[PDB]
Amino acid sequence: SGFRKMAFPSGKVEGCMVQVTCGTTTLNGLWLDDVVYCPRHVICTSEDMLNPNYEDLLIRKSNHNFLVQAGNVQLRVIGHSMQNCVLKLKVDTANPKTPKYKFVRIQPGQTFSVLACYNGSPSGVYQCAMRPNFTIKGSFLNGSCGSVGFNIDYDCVSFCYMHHMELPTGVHAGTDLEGNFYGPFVDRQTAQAAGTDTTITVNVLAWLYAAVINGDRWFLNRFTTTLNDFNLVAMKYNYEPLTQDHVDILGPLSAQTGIAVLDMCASLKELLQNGMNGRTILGSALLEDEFTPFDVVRQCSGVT
Amino acid sequence: SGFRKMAFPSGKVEGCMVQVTCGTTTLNGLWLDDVVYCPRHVICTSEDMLNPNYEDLLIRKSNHNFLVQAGNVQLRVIGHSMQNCVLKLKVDTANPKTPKYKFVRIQPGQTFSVLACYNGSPSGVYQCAMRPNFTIKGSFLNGSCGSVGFNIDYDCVSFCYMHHMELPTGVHAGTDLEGNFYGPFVDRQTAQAAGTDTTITVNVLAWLYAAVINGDRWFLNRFTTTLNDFNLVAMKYNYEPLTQDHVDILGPLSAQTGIAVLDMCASLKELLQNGMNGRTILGSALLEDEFTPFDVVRQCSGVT
Ligand SMILES: O=C(Cc1cccc(Cl)c1)Nc1cncc2ncccc12
Ligand SMILES: O=C(Cc1cccc(Cl)c1)Nc1cncc2ncccc12
Repeated sequence: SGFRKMAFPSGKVEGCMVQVTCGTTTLNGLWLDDVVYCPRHVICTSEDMLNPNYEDLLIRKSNHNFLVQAGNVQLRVIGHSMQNCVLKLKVDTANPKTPKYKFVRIQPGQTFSVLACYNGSPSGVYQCAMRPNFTIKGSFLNGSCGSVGFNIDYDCVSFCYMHHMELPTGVHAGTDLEGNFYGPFVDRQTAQAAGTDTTITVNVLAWLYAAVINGDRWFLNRFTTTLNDFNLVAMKYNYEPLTQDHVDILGPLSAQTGIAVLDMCASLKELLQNGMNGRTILGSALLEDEFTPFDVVRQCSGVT
Repeated sequence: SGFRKMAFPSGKVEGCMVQVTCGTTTLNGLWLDDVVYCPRHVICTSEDMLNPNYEDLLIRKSNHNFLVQAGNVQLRVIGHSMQNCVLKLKVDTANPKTPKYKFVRIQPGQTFSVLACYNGSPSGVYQCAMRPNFTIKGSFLNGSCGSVGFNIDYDCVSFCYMHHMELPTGVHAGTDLEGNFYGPFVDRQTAQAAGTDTTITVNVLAWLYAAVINGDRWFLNRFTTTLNDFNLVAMKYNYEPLTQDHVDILGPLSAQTGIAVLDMCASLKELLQNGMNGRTILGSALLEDEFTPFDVVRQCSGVT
């Protein structure tokens, strides 16, 4: 028993981290097979960041300008190319520590682990969610760019995020491993609207099921609701509208606890309308939305 | 910017995890050099757990009864010995992935990362604190025994915890790597008093400094307090009494923010007396005590 904001073991990803330096800028790269992936803004200077002409900046660079170091050993760059907002540096050596991997584009509301890195060296690992507005509330400092987000299924690492930028609001933006930004963001030093965020309803419900499984039951009530009625409350409290597809993915947790999804919705409705009244659920005094239904079953069943 | 419950990268520890089976029981072992460490209750059956005579149970076992598997390869056991509540299985092969390591006994209130494992396979990593009452509020299921807690300083892993038991209250108990339990616990299936826990005051103060560094400042007030006055409030709210040694370790954060430790104590006093009034600090609606002053500076300075 017990429920924690658990991240995937980071070993398979640590073996892929490298340092990439171009000119005076240093950030992290991801070395998979004979390619190193990194944010294209490694080619910029501070005078460029207001609105960089990336095509022109990259034309001034040659393979030998990209210094790639894996720990203490230097990698030889034999090609470079820009794909969207990422650079792909072909190296003459395949990473011997390349795990089985995929590049995936995650949906908003899904979760992943981040391995925060500096100078190609891992500093820490944490779990987070891609917000419905395509931002992440991470922990990153200057030099963390190029750190990646991922999920692991057995021996396969599915890379879903590469960190690029911190918006003036302190929230984080990045790309998939093909260099496409999640959300409307551009890799420029400008104020950029993130847009209205919402709470991930399906994840809050999954976490209420985790709470029941792990002994916290004070919030269960004698009530039920409908999708329509619950969605009026979700509207009022800036929660994502619940659909039958969300009810369907909550099936396993509903079967495990014997609590019908709509009955759990009625508990969530009462907590939204009345608050926690000074009480806690799984060590939290707010409704947590960073655990998906899959995360709850995985943590409550010990998948390795 | 941003502040997360960050765990150490687990790679160095993943390389040490093995499966240990004795009779019908399977749990995790830690393979460092030519020794595998695991909880001694691997030698028990369910009939033994009420009050096992470990000495007698171990006398019935021979080296060949301990099956140790590192991934898919079997390790040859050439010796066994019980030290306190751990077994040390000498194997004929040094773990090639042994990192630089130490065995340390952590103090209550200090934090560490846990690599939860099942059948010698890592499942997830999370950060937690050793409670003042020597329990941990972890996330562990049946088979997680033998999972370890650790801290990393550059290339050295300091192992501080090995998981042994879940108390009937759902909280966790374990040992240092010499097999000494933290707290009064014994490795028996009995109800065992954990004793009064308290909130780690120095860690709450460190997290309030982290909040100020990362932009959350609404809780700062026009007041100051003394150690004596603050400790009367700490007494009332079941917080650890603050000492000058705690004020001294908060020095760096006080210098960084320009907020005198006693001024931050006055903010903590007001939050204890008035609550959060429906507001949050670093995404939490309660006062967080799982970040030490060292953790806050490390996360806010990007140590790798
Ligand atoms: O945001 C940037 C640089 C930057 C500026 C403009 C556009 C792009 Cl694509 C990249 N770097 C950081 C990332 N994450 C966190 C940070 N924390 C502090 C300072 C810097 C951070
Ligand atoms: O507590 C035990 C077994 C046990 C019983 C009595 C004494 C000792 Cl030293 C060990 N194992 C578990 C550990 N952590 C978490 C669990 N969650 C569920 C079931 C079992 C768990």
